[PDB]
Amino acid sequence: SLLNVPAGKDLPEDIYVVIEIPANADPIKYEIDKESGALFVDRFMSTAMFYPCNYGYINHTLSLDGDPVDVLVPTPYPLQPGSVIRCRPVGVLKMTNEAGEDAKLVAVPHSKLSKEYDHIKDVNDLPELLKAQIAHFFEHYKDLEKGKWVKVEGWENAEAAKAEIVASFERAKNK
Amino acid sequence: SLLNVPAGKDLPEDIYVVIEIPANADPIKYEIDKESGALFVDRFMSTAMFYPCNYGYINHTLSLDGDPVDVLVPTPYPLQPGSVIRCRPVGVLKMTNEAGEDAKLVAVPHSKLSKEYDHIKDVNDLPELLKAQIAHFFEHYKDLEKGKWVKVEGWENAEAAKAEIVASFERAKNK
Amino acid sequence: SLLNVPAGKDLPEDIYVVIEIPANADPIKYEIDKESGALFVDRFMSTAMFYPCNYGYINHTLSLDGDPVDVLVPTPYPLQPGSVIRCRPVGVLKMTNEAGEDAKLVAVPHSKLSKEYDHIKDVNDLPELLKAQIAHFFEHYKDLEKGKWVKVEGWENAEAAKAEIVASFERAKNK
Amino acid sequence: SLLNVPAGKDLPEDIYVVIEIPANADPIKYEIDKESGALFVDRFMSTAMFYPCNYGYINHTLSLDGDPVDVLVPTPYPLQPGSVIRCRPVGVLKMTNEAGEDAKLVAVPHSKLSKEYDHIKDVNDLPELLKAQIAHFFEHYKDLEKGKWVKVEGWENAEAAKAEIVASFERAKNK
Amino acid sequence: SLLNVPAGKDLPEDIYVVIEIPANADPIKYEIDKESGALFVDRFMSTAMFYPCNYGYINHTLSLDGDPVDVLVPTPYPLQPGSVIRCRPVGVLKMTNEAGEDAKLVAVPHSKLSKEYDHIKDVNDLPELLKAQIAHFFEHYKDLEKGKWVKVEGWENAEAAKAEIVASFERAKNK
Amino acid sequence: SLLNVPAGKDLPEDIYVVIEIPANADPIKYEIDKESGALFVDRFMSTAMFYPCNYGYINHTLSLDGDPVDVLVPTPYPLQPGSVIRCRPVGVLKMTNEAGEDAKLVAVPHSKLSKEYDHIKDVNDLPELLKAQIAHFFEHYKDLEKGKWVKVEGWENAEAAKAEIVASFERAKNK
Repeated sequence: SLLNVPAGKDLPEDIYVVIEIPANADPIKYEIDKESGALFVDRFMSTAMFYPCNYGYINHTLSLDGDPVDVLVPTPYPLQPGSVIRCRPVGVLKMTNEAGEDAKLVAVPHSKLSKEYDHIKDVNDLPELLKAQIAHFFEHYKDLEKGKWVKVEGWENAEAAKAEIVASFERAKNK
Repeated sequence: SLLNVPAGKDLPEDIYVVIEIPANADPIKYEIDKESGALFVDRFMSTAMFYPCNYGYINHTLSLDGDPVDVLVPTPYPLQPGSVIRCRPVGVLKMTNEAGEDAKLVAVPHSKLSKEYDHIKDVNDLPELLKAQIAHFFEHYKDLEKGKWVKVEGWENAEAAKAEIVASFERAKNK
Repeated sequence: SLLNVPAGKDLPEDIYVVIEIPANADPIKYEIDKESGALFVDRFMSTAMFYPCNYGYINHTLSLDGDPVDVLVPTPYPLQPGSVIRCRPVGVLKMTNEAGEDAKLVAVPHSKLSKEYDHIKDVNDLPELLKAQIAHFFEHYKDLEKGKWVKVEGWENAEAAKAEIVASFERAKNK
Repeated sequence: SLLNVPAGKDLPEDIYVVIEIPANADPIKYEIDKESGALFVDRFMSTAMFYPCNYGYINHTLSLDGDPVDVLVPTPYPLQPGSVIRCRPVGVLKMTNEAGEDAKLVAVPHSKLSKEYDHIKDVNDLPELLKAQIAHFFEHYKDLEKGKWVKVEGWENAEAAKAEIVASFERAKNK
Repeated sequence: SLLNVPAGKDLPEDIYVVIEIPANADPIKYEIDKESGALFVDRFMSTAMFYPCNYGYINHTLSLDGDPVDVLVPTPYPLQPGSVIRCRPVGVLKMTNEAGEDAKLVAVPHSKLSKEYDHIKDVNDLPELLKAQIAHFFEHYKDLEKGKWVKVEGWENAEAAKAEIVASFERAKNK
Repeated sequence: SLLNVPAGKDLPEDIYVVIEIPANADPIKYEIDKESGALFVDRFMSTAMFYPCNYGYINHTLSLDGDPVDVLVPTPYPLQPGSVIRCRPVGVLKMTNEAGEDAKLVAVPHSKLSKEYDHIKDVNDLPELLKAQIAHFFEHYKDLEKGKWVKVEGWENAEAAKAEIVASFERAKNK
């Protein structure tokens, strides 16, 4: 099952992200259910907005807000929902919604899948336009969602990204 | 697995439909296998016809013809094969093929995924064109299938739809 | 799971192929992981090339090179990653990479899915253009892959294809 | 403009078809307007049906029903609306709607675009399934169109197809 | 050419909209050039946003801001860039950018293309969600465009929509 | 028409490329016809290869081999056949086929469409992978084309690219 995917080969620099939502997809937000492992429809987003990158989670991790660390994963072509990609974390985008702190890591395909992301070691190496586009996306994608709201605190580095993976991996191994 | 998906949170008005065939897809008819839970090719349909809605089934249900209640689920964007959507039943389309009675429910996305279908409580609230299109589809999609044939008896209401879900859920819990 | 799919109903003439890569897809090479059964990204291919047919494997088989018999499966429309298709083997394309012998069978949809492939009994009945296109594909798709290289030895018949399925099925039942 | 496209290089065996509707497209019926040459929406078809082949017309031709000879053009990949393909006529499908006689030729890509259709010289060489699929399509695509109706008289040979191109080309050069 | 398309058959209730940008398309903003009639790239929008409807213009019209009346045209399936659709105006969305007043009409497919929009006579009959989605789109699609900015004044009725078509058609016939 | 598109606003650094083939498209090679301006099918390529970038030509230019300077134009999303993009030339890929010298320029979207390509001034600033992918493509896309063959001489700089645009623009204004 998707529930038995390792967190990574070598955490926190060598991790697996379970893809839930492909880059550039229609605006359906899917979630792996932690009970069945199946792909569930969470909602049909009301804005005319698309995820700017592939969107998923690291298995066996528990972020401060009670669920797995979310990850955005840029790729030359959109991935399949339910596929697992080997990645390297490179950066984190801090935000608050109406559940508190909810960081989104950014991680690039690992060098064994591809050499293309090898120049990207830290948050400053991501294209400006891509960072601006991502932030705008999480700023606005819920604008028409009555019970929901989001505030974007800003970008941090790969070491802040890694420390979140370790803290969330440890917290899953007790709680 | 897809085999451990509940029938619904609150049957028969609050159910889960396991998607097998997306709206507007190429004409490949897929089926979840009840042994592995994998998505199997059932056939390559010979007509130049597409499913007018997403097409799947309610798990843990057994309809008179020896398999799960089939459901059609209209959505603003096509869903992924193997995804689970939370829905409300709204209507039923009665038909006979060469296995007897084989109803197809129609159910709309539940209000928690979306407000868009909230005005649709019963069969009369579905667009005319959509009902006519669906009926035409099941009338004709097998026209070129030598061993197979279909007759479309007509539309019934949400209460007829719900009573089929309850009767099929009970029959799965003994047979 | 995909790990409990039978090898076929009646080997070697009646087999199941687990689809990993759809015909005409973006150039992402996916692999079912034999540990979780999930779909994993293996790499982002560097050539501007697409798989000319659907690409997968027969479960419960072990080819000389330490993994399941690979299969190419032509279909009127591209299949979904992780779907299982019932097929008949019709031919085999022999090649060496930097792991030795790595045949790729060709198999067509079985007559119960479709009548369209029924005229194809053996390797000579496949369109010339399709065989030439496939061979060119495996010749070149790795051209830009530093550690990797491929040589295409040529086409053999359905009986050579079947004997490989039997030898690989037997070898999985001991090793 | 599309209005200055020749009828063919060497009529009736070497012709140009102006594409209006791609194979496998959403069910929007487009028409080149003979006044502007622009692509106009003619209607949104109500059936869940797709054109089984690319659909267009031969320029400078006038069929008995007051407009250009319609052509269906099978191709390995769908064409762009408004593109011109060089073809060879191979067959004709006779029908009546509520304007009388309205044949649809079938023509395959000419050998200079492709060798793939070179084995198809006459109507008997087209796949059975394709002929059956096309006929079913024109039989039914208007079923839900109140003012409209279609009857399918059947298949004729390449020489009947060519004689229609010549008669329609001559009739355009007087009327 | 697209430059010789009439404004409508019977203005202002029966008009032609020249499509420039399909509903749900990648975020490339195209423009017909009034010199050649060709489709030109105007820019690659920086937001992760899609046009919620098809987007074009009425030919032979000049709006206060020095170019043709812009129109949004909802359709069951996305249209082709450069296609002409027959529509009925139903409503107008008023806004200011850094060129002043720049209304966008909404118009639905005319009854001869389709019966589906026949219930929509005025702005109040458009789905709420669709109006909210459109307004959000024009509010935000330029957020990352340095020299550009937009303010959304709100919705007006079909009679306000028609009077704009007449005033813009008259102004094109002198200026 | 597409025949009246200028060569550029300010040649050779500010040019218009007429798109013929979108990035990542099915393998149909289209050509604008210089007689009608329509999009013609030139052939259905036999390899399983896709154009790695959008592919078109500069109007009013005549390259040594008797037709317009060909251009490859990388873009965040694939363009429409027959659209015109404003670009800046950045590099040239020299090759011989069986008509002699047939350079392909590379040009990026001009800064007014987008800021994304602004860091790319010369051939060395294009991603390595992209240059390698393009060269591999023109090396191999004709491998199965009996009468045709291609040899790839290599990359030159923006000044070599510009001098070709000027020489080809001058040669069109006499010959």
